[PDB]
Amino acid sequence: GSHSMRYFYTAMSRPGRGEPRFIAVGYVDDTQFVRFDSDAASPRMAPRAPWIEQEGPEYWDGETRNMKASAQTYRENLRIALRYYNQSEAGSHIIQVMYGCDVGPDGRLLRGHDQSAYDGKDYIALNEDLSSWTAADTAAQITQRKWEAARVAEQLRAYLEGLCVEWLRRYLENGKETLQRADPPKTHVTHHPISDHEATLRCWALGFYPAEITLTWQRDGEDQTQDTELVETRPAGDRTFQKWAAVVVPSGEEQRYTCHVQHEGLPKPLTLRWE
Amino acid sequence: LSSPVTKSF
Amino acid sequence: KPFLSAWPSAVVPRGGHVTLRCHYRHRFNNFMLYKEDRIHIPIFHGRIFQESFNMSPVTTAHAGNYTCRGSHPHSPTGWSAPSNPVVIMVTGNHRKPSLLAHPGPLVKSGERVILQCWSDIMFEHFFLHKEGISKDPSRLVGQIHDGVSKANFSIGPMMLALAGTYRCYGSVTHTPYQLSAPSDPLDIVVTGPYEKPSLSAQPGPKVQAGESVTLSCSSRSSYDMYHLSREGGAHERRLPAVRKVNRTFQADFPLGGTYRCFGSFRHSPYEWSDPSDPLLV
Amino acid sequence: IQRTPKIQVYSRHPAENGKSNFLNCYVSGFHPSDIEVDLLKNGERIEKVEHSDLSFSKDWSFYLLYYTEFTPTEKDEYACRVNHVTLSQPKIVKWDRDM
Ligand SMILES: *[C@@H]1O[C@H](CO)[C@@H](O)[C@H](O)[C@H]1NC(C)=O
Ligand SMILES: *[C@@H]1O[C@H](CO)[C@@H](O)[C@H](O)[C@H]1NC(C)=O
Ligand SMILES: *[C@@H]1O[C@H](CO)[C@@H](O)[C@H](O)[C@H]1NC(C)=O
Repeated sequence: GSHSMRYFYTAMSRPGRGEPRFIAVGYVDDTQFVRFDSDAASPRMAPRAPWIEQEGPEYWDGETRNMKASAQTYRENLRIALRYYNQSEAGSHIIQVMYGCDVGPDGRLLRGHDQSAYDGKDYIALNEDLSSWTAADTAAQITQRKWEAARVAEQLRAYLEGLCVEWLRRYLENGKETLQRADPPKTHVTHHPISDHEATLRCWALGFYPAEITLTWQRDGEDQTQDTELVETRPAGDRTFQKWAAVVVPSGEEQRYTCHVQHEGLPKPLTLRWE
Repeated sequence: LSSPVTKSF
Repeated sequence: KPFLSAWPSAVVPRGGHVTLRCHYRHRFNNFMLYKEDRIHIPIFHGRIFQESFNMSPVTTAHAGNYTCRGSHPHSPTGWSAPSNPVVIMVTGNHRKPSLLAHPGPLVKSGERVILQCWSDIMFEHFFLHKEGISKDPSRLVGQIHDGVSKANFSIGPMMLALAGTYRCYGSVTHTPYQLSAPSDPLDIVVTGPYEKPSLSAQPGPKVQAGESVTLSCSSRSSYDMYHLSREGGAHERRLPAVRKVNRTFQADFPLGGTYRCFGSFRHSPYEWSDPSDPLLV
Repeated sequence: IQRTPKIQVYSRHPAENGKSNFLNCYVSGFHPSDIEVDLLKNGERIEKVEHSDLSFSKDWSFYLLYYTEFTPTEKDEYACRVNHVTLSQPKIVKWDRDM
């Protein structure tokens, strides 16, 4: 604990460029473990992490049937959205969905999620109570009325309380030695001149998992939260991550600067300095 | 495991 | 390979219009067209289309099975691989067949329905096509029987993508891309899972000519429209739903027979709620 | 509501000339999803390039990782070439061992 499972769906139309496409990916924490892509010649849900590979054929068959149905549903949703927004059939549009569950150290549900977007903006989301919706506009309000009339939230709540949690627990066990063993960052500080009056100090963290991390620069103990360049955390490609934090310092003042690294894989927070 | 719940707009 | 598409529809009436577009290397220009039998022989004596090819007005000569190849100057051959195939089917060339649903046009979510096409013309093939779809019409070989040809299209398990207005067409043996006039259309509606509304009569279901009676469809669900259907087969009446002080949504149809009502929502005309309980007036 | 890609180019492991490694180009924060990414060795497209499955962040913008096995050298110059609807011409980002 604590852990999460999330599925991410992207359904896209592209009139005149290709057939509509539906891609789904599944994650446990920051680790992707399954994918389905409608563009494949013979689409199937497929393993994307070693610890799910030994799951039996009923798993793959069942998930494939479910994704095929979801793909059909979301292709139709693209058509419906055209009607809701009075848009032409010539344009390209995207529906995105993310859903799943968060659990605590004891494996019990902490929170459920189900959010959808149209063309990159919020469309409709399940509320924290898992029994009501927030619709972002009048179009989404139509969907909200349908879903209330069909009791969709009850079904989704049942999924989130039941299968979502039970399966996340199973995957966390299946993949225990990778999923439940944090990898601390390897860290170092580099120095890059700007002039002979200014310089950049760059604090590096490499090879860490999970992705969550905090890199801060302090100058005699005060956060430089206003003067820190922080690059987006990026994947190494081997299921670990990388990040750096930079600060521009006056020449000869390098020694009042300290980089502070916080990550679950570290026994104690690290305090680094350039030398 | 993915959600079996249909979400028709 | 290029992506070839027909706009607005590959199924098109004689006299109408259809444009073929060949998308390749992020452009729509400089391509050649080919038909299924001549696969390496470009039509119109190798015309190099400078932009999308608009056929208008459509003639039977436009019907066919097309692929395109796009220009690619800096490559071994001058050109791309063949695109996906697009079949232009031209309608309006024979007497229309007939289309009926078994057991009926209102289909419960998850269930199946048969759409039967038939004609006293001997059609070699039948085509079933949902209005507004890009999906290729479904094709079945015709079966001859007692002076008619016919085919049974199975539709389902029923879901929204399958609901809508359907027409069927015939083609004769030696002109398979030339379709008949369309059959009269049939609206196939999916019912459920939305909760059923309530039906009632005011003042009551007992009426004697000539005094007025209004039937009301009501629900706590926020239906935008109600449909009143009377057993016995004239098309449902529709009315907007109105919100009442007690928070119900209701429509009043002023009018014997056995009735049911269904709710539906804005922009969603082919999916209705579960049917109300029946009411005999 | 169109968002141009951010691009980072970097190796999986600390670079050391003559040692097999992985070259990465991470594109993120873009919308819509169509995008073209190539890894380059001296301006020329590397052939055996793979990419991750399309996904997106909490703000709905997409991200993808493109990667190829490679052995860095002093002279060979590697880069990432990215085109997206938001860009008039493809953007080219050099691999800088210090970024
Ligand atoms: C159209 O031609 C393709 C080959 O280009 C062929 O495979 C396909 O069966 C044809 N379709 C029809 C309906 O004849
Ligand atoms: C076609 O469907 C109808 C209705 O179910 C049925 O009566 C008929 O026998 C079916 N098959 C044939 C070959 O007519
Ligand atoms: C709500 O009000 C309507 C309209 O006056 C009335 O016909 C109906 O009986 C009421 N429904 C309920 C549940 O009270």
